Amino acid sequence: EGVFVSNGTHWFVTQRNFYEPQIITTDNTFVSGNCDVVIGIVNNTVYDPLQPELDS
Amino acid sequence: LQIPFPMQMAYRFNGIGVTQNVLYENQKLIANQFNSAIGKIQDSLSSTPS
Ligand SMILES: *[C@@H]1O[C@H](CO)[C@@H](O)[C@H](O)[C@H]1NC(C)=O
Ligand SMILES: *[C@@H]1O[C@H](CO)[C@@H](O)[C@H](O)[C@H]1NC(C)=O
Repeated sequence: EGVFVSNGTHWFVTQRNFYEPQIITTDNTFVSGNCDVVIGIVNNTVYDPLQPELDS
Repeated sequence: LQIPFPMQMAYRFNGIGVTQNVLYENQKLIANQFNSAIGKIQDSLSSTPS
């Protein structure tokens, strides 16, 4: 629920009616297929709030 | 507010329940169907006199 934006260097996700940038995490996006047919695909690292928590 | 047309179509699909992956994975098919429908509209209005 939102749209991928970019301020030139980093990529953020915000709603479609108000600029509220936030880190693209796993709970903000859903996985559907591989990136070989989507026209306009760009490489970007997604965050997962499970790897830093599993450090202990 | 400027916006790419594929993203506009993704929003339209979200407005009826369909997700964005259905459009982004079948964009060429939807574009071809839209072009064919727009082309058929002309001959449908031309041939039919009523
Ligand atoms: C884009 O935003 C990030 C985080 O707010 C910041 O670190 C970066 O410098 C910004 N880039 C530009 C070109 O302003
Ligand atoms: C970066 O994107 C290109 C397509 O623009 C893709 O071919 C490449 O595999 C991507 N890089 C990685 C590490 O996946």
